[PDB]
Amino acid sequence: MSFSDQNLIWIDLEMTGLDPEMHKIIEMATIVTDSELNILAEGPVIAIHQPESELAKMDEWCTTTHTASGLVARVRQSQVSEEEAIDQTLAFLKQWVPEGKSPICGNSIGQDRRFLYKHMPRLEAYFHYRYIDVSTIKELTRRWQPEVLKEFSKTGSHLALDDIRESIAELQFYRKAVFKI
Ligand code: NA
Repeated sequence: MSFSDQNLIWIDLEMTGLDPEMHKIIEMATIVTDSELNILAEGPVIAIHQPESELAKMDEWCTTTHTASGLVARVRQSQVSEEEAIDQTLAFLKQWVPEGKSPICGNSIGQDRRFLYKHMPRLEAYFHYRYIDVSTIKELTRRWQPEVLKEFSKTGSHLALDDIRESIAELQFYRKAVFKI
């Protein structure tokens, strides 16, 4: 439909921790916007099954965060592996954006990309090599005109789809508040 090589792929992952070599992906969500940030389509929101031995690597922050959000229960009940989650996500993305065209979009999205390289390289390969990191603009705004940041806030629930929606909202806010294009 609105298929375009200008569309942007937004992605957020939840993990059992901060180290791709030790930890695992437990949730993935994708959203496609057009080049003007209008949300065209939301992709699969997938809790990825992990065994207790992997959930047992979570520290207090991860355990409490992902238990309170309901994600841990969804992970335990999930019947979807990483490979199946890749398959579902690629089947969605192919309907909206051509392969290799969109940068990876989100907040501190380099961290998610590290997990993709390690655990989902077939999905990492779908992105252009560049990164659209909304937190780059956050950090520049904090230094150049920090009072701007008081006009926007986030809930930060660590539910992957809700967090990526907040990433898009943050960039929409910067478009009006700190850009002149
Ligand atoms: Na994130």
